[PDB]
Amino acid sequence: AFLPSAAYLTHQQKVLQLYKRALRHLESRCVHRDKYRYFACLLRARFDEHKNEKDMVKATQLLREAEKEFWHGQHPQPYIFPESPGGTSYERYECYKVPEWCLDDWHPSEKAMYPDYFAKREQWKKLRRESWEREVKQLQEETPVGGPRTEALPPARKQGDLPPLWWHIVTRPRERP
Amino acid sequence: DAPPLTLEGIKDRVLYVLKLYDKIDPEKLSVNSHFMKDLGLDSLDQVEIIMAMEDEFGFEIPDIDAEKLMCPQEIVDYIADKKDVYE
Amino acid sequence: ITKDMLPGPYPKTPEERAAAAKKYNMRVEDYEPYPDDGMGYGDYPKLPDRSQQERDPWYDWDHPDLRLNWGEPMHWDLDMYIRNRVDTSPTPVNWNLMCKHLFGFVAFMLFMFWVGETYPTYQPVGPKQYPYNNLYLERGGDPNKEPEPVVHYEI
Amino acid sequence: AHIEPRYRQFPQLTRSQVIQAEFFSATMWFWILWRFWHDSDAVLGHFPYPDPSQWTDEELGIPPD
Amino acid sequence: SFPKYEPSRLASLPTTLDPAEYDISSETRKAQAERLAIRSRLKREYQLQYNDPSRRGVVEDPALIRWTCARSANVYPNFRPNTKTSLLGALFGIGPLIFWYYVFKTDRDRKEKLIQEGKLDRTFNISY
Amino acid sequence: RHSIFAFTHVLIPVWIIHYYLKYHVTTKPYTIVEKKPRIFPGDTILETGEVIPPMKEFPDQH
Amino acid sequence: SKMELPDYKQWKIEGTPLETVQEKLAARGLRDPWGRNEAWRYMGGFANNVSFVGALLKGFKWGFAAFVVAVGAEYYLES
Amino acid sequence: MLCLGAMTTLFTAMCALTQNDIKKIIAFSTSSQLGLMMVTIGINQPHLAFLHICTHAFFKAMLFMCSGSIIHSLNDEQDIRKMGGLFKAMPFTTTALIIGSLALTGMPFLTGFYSKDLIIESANTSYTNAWALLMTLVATSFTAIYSTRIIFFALLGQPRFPTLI
Amino acid sequence: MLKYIIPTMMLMPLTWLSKNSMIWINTTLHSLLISLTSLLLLNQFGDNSLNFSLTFFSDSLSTPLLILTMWLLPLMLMASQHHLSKENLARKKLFISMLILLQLFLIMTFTATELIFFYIMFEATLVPTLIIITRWGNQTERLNAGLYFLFYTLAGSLPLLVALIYIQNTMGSLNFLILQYWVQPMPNSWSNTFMWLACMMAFMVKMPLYGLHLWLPKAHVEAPIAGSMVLAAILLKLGGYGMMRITLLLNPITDFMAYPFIMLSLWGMIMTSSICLRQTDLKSLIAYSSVSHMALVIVAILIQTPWSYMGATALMIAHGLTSSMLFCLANSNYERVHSRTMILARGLQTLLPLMAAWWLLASLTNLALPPSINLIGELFVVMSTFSWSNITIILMGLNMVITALYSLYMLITTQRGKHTHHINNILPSFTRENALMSLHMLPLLLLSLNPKIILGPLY
Amino acid sequence: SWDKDVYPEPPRRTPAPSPQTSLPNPITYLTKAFDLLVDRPVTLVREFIERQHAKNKYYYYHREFRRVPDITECHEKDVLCMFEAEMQWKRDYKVDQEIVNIIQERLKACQQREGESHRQNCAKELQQFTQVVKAYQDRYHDLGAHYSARKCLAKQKQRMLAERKATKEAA
Amino acid sequence: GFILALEISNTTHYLKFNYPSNTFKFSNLLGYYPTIMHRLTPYMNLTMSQKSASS
Amino acid sequence: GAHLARRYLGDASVEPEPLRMPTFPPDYGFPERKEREMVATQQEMNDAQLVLQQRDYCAHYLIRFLKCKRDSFPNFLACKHEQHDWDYCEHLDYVKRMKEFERERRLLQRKKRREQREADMA
Ligand SMILES: CCCCCCCCCCCCCCCCCC(=O)OC[C@H](COP(=O)([O-])OC[C@H](O)COP(=O)([O-])OC[C@H](COC(=O)CCCCCCCCCCCCCCCCC)OC(=O)CCCCCCCCCCCCCCCCC)OC(=O)CCCCCCCCCCCCCCCCC
Ligand SMILES: CCCCCCCCCCCCCCCCCC(=O)OC[C@H](COP(=O)([O-])OCC[N+](C)(C)C)OC(=O)CCCCCCCCCCCCCCCCC
Ligand SMILES: CCCCCCCCCCCCCCCCCC(=O)OC[C@H](COP(=O)(O)OCCN)OC(=O)CCCCCCCCCCCCCCCCC
Ligand SMILES: *C(=O)CCCCCCCCCCCCC
Repeated sequence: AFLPSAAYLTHQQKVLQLYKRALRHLESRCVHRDKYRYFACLLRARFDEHKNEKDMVKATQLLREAEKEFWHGQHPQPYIFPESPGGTSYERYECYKVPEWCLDDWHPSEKAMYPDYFAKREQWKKLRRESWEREVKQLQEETPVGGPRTEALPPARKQGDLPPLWWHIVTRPRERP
Repeated sequence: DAPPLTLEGIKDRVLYVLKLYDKIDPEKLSVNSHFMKDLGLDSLDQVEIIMAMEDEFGFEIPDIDAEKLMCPQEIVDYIADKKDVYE
Repeated sequence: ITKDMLPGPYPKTPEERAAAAKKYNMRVEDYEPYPDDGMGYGDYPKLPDRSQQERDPWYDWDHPDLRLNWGEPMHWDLDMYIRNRVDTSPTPVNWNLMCKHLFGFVAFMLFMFWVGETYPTYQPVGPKQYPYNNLYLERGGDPNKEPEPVVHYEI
Repeated sequence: AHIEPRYRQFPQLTRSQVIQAEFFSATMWFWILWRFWHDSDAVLGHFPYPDPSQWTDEELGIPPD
Repeated sequence: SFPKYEPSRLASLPTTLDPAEYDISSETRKAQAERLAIRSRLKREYQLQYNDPSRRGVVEDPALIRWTCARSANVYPNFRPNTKTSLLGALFGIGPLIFWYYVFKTDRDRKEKLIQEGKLDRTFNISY
Repeated sequence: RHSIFAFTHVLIPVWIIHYYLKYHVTTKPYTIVEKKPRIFPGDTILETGEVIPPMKEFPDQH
Repeated sequence: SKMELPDYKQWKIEGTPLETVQEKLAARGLRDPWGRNEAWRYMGGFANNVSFVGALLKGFKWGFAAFVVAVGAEYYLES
Repeated sequence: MLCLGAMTTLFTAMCALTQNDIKKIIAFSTSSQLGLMMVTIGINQPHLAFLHICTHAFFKAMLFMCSGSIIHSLNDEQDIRKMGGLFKAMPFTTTALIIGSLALTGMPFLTGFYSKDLIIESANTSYTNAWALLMTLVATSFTAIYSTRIIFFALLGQPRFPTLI
Repeated sequence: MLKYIIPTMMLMPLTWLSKNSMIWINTTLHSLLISLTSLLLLNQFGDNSLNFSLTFFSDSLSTPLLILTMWLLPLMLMASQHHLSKENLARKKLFISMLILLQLFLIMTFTATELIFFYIMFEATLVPTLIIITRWGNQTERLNAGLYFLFYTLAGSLPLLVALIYIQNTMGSLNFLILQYWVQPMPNSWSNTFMWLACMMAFMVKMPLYGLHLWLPKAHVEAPIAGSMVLAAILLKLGGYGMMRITLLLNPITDFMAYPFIMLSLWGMIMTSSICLRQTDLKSLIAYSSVSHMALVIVAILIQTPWSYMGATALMIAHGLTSSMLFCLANSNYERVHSRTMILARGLQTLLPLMAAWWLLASLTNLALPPSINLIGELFVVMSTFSWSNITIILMGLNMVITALYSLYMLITTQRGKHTHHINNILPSFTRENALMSLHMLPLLLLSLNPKIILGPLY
Repeated sequence: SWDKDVYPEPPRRTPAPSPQTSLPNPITYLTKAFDLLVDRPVTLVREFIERQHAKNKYYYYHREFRRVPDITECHEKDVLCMFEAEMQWKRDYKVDQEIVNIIQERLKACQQREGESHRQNCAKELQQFTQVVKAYQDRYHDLGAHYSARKCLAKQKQRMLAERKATKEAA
Repeated sequence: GFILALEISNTTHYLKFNYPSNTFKFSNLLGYYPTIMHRLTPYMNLTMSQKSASS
Repeated sequence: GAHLARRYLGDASVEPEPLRMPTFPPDYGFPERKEREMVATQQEMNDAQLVLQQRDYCAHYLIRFLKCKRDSFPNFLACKHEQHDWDYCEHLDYVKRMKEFERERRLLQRKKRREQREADMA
């Protein structure tokens, strides 16, 4: 389907994702905890009944009609976690996730309100701008010809060096600013 | 409201859920107890463990991240990364 | 940006189709332009006409609200398939079955309101009786004229 | 002290929320029984709805013909 | 047994129900790995500029510029007048003009004919 | 300065709005038009002293 | 700072409807592994929750008591 | 007005019966009560409709405030399938939610009795579209259904929310 | 009017003799003094216009247009001094001289008592506007856009020249004050049909009419910010001013000649508004919104009722202020991201909150929120077109949905959502920019307190 | 104040307060508190300002336009006389507009003041309103945005020809 | 209504699994009305806002 | 509500149509039936400013009730007896309306029996 590092979904990954989606939609159907716990064991038994199927065409067919079973028996409003996509609190705080570079745009009279914070920020900025050329020359000496096959990034293969393309993963805003 | 999570607290809660799971004995269990290689758990059991983590901490782990959590320490570290603990 | 990275005319020769597919950063096997009926598309790819809500919401997107990467060819109606707008995501009930259920429910309710308007309910009473010639002066009737006498009797 | 959060068990309760909740529940039932005791016709009916068949034809003016 | 899901325009077929998802062939792995390679090259070219400390501004996307140039400037140079474009440009261009012309002309002829006969109640109508 | 809210947000606005209504609004015609008061049998008019006569005696029902 | 979690061994499913679930799963040859995780919802201070008619009649006792008090007060007050 | 209000108060109260987001249930509740207001305008009772506005304001604002107390106490949880056991843990919210539901359904001599019941007493005893009357009464039963749905899945039973209370 | 013509001309030695650091501040100061003096035009009477001389007069139609014209020059100087900061000094003075010359043509366009002097100033307004677009526009297409702006106007207006000289020969005069009293009824004929077309099509191009509007989303897009402000705020209103002067001479033939054009506007304001739902270029979205709003002024002039003329002049003044503010807001983003694509820079309320408040107020006045004079003009045109035909409310009301829908989508795309990650040059709002927004919006909201000065000759 | 005959008001008849209950109404307490805390200081400030007005009293006037010859006795295309006739007609048009405004104010004040029996008790105001709107509609409706004294004279002549033909064909 | 929904509430504690009907999916998906009308009526506008009117 | 079934599911010519009834003269069956007497003067319920639905044959109890309700402010529970008098006289008026409906029902049954006796005879 669509994955950052994998080019596809294995049969094992499809079975596990169907199993989790079936349990979540079943818990949406079966609100009470003992009753869901009973039917979740029954559904686990249904998944365990065809676990030892070495015939891959038979297993892919069983996966296909199990997906049909799921698409028939899904809840119309399944439960979604609040910060999960489709949830009631999903991407709520994105208006509070001001990026860090805006701190470069502050007036000095409001940068002087936090002297320790910006004095501690300038060494992060210095660390990033010395790490940058080392991680660029690390990326170009490790990426194959034709470009990178996957979106997987390498770690720092030396000591003292930072991982390549690290700044916006580390300096991302908090979930609750 | 909303008490902060610590790595000690997240570790205690993850191991507390795994101790309430009948396919794991509580004395063999540690934070490095690999589910398939040490505890001998099924991949279906790993999916149920990650779903118990979701029902415990109240957020959804995506499946592309769920299928790589194969020890309790990686689960604790993922919850650390997605809740931004030890500020 | 330069001219041979901008959209151009409709590709006919296969090297022109491959150069277009290289320009829009997609495979030649996946590059399909809009069919040259003269509607003004040129070499622009006919992306499969799905909404942006249908994308993987957990993927590390370059544009998270758009669910859209950098350099990926945008859909012709990308401003239409934003998540503020038209969603083509699959529904649990079929589309035709939804339309039949909604149409039948609304048509049945309007039919039965017409039925109840034809056959209304009421109470087993006479008309409400008002004094002073059915209140002739109170309803704005002019006093220089004289109405007919409306007479009510005891029962 | 404010309420400490608990884990997998019933939380700490203030006495004040308990007595306020019980007081307003008792106030609701007091008011319902009081107004049902004093009005008693907004629910059951105010005036007796007569049977029109029991009316004689002479008071309705029906000559038997 | 089970009703087959019928995909529509505004409700597509799910990924879980599509048969071409379950192709285990070699050429689909070729196409998916090549799409992964193109997408990874685009991702790398993006975030080598996105994470750059020296860059301060807008990472120009040729896809976005190309999209706006297709939506605005490439429309007329790739227009060809033919049967379909003439019928659609005369159907959606002057069709509503004819329609609203006859509707508003009919309404105003009816209204003027009522007014000059003394039929339309224009009693307290002194604002116009 | 303990009830300064009742002075700055209430009492000075009541002063201003009563000055505006008394010497600039009611000095102009039909700006404040009040419904005339509901008159009952047995009332006494303050301006005149005219007693409204009572109703007819009732054909008592209960 | 530190929050103390209780003993995990106290959440036994005996006395809960998880026990009835394990009975019906053993009646056809299954076993429930996540019962002790679900055990805290059915035990402790959350045990013995009221019915709906018991939820409606919250405060009916003291309310009816004060009602009888007020009816006696107004019956003695008019004489 | 009578037909449109009866259609609205039927349809929204019917949609309220199977929802799980609590704010959606209370929103279909208040749109059903607005449909009932449009009904009692349509039977030429505008002052009973305005009395039902002034009546409905108190308990429906209170029902949203009690639901928001539950939502904030459960860490922004709005789905009723992650609730339960809140009769004793949230006693004041439970008390006021039950009082709000009884005022909504028309418990005698609470505030929702003093307009809505009279509305029915004028909806029956008038020269009325009879299908509008029957759908208004079906909606009146549906109000009690979604009110005890709120009380059942939120306050009654055993918990379904997560473990850090 | 010579007390306004001579200070506008003295702005030329004021801008050519100033010191190099002083040529913006002096012109801004003295143009604000001229705009302060512009309120002496408000000596308007219930019966007579304010008739200065044989050449110049001003009624209550031209007076708000003159105050808006003399007010727009300081705002254009504020808007256009940032992106011309790196400019050569003599070219900077030539730019300011083109704006001064355009204002000088406009103030005696609106006060021309005689209609061929109106035509000469009305077509003299091409040359500074054409030079500004084709010289200080940013992109390549400004040359083509200048050609379209030139040759729609002249192709519409050179028949108007022949028509005005024909009225000059027939009536003996083109004094508007004489032609108020010597106007003859224009009977039904083919001669009078093409007479009506020659009188009206130049102003139909200037409004623009739908179908003739193709010059506008090029000329208002390929221009610098001062050019877009003067085009959408004043130069679209020359058409409405000219129609309100020229439909005096075109009766009773207008009462059936207007029927196609009314359709072209009543359907046109449905189409162009709908076009604003699917525009990627923000400046083009404001341009098609300008076409949509001016379609109502075309309908209100062509139905020629008093409520329609009052609503049309109110809507022209209100749209001038609103559309000028919207172009200035689009420039405030374009000076930061260097692209007019609306989907590029999103979530800007997270970064520019006060500027997002200015976007909010401009979009609320765009969607005709009461009691703004936007809504006053909108509502009065709706009243008069309801009296024209009771069905038109549909085409009005559907427009009043879509006018809301693009006004907030523009607010949602630019200001709301998650911000674009790769854009990091979003500076805080300069004091000049917020000053420009407030000098657009605060007059527009103060005019709600006293709207009778922008309601025209028949209040 | 204003002129009580062009804006007429009927005599106010308020009832004497005849309290039957034993509880005090808060309205009399609030009326006394409003008289003390609000009405007396506002009265003192207004008397101060009015003394300051009386220290220097000067007058403004209602402008009187004498009547000039109207559009009928002006020659055709004679701008010096028909200009004066047009200014006379425009002033009369604005004044007739405000006469209609006066009668609308009378009707709305009558409706609010009479309250519930407004349909019976405001028949004279409704009749005066119907007459003045019929007069204004015969006089100025449908002239257009380019109205003039010539347009109004042409409308009047068409109306008089219609009335003359309707009179003559009924005899 | 209270009694029938008490029956509805007590049938949720039962250890039976039911498939959703068409009445249930009709009520749960908002009478199908925000699903159809918020996909259809934007579509026939916005294509018409671009393909017909704009392009 | 059985009369709805007797007019719709049954035969409609024998049930009185509430839009246009009485269809019979008010003296048909009545030797010297007396009129309904209005107690409140038209000027009195004009000065009481009653709603035009409230100016029926029992408005005098409503005038007394509103005079009580004004004269007993703020005690808003001290006029229950006047309210009960007004509600009972409205009840008597509703009973009289029911009597008119029943008189029209029995007269249409009388006309049915009259035409059936005629058709059986001739
Ligand atoms: C003759 C003398 C007259 C004196 C009185 C003045 C009359 C009105 C003039 C204009 C008033 C508004 C000006 C401020 C808005 C613009 C700047 C801004 O956003 O500042 C935020 C800022 C406070 O926010 P912040 O936290 O600091 O930062 C902003 C945030 O980042 C982000 O900001 P935010 O989003 O959180 O906050 C923005 C918020 C956003 O809220 C909205 O957008 C909602 C508004 C619409 C709905 C509500 C209003 C609906 C209409 C009803 C009201 C009018 C009629 C009421 C009467 C009864 C009914 C008829 O808007 C407001 O808070 C403003 C409230 C008033 C809005 C007016 C309506 C605008 C809507 C569009 C037009 C509609 C018709 C307008 C009719 C005007 C009639 C006068 O305010 C200021 O700093 C104020 C600066 C000084 C303002 C001076 C105003 C007068 C200037 C005239 C000078 C010359 C004459 C001399 C008089 C001087 C008087 C002092
Ligand atoms: C925006 C682009 C399009 C612009 C359209 C402009 C208006 C469309 C019609 C214009 C017609 C030409 C001007 C008419 C002037 C009328 C003055 C007058 O005295 O009329 C009465 C006179 C009548 O003659 P007369 O008045 O001398 O006669 C004495 C009076 N009677 C009739 C009683 C004997 O009309 C004419 O003489 C001819 C009028 C029509 C002329 C047709 C030729 C021009 C062809 C069309 C050109 C269209 C625009 C070209 C540009 C297009 C884009 C590049
Ligand atoms: C008494 C009489 C009673 C009569 C009652 C019925 C009258 C009206 C009939 C139906 C018309 C209105 C309903 C149809 C349009 C609804 C549009 C809408 O609200 O779209 C919402 C949609 C997003 O909705 P959703 O998917 O739920 O969002 C959550 C997750 N994204 O948002 C989007 O997709 C964004 C869309 C933006 C562009 C809008 C394009 C459509 C514009 C439609 C204009 C309709 C004009 C009607 C004029 C009527 C005149 C009488
Ligand atoms: C005949 O039945 C006259 C009454 C009005 C019409 C029928 C109304 C039926 C619904 C109301 C009563 C419901 C009792 C459960």
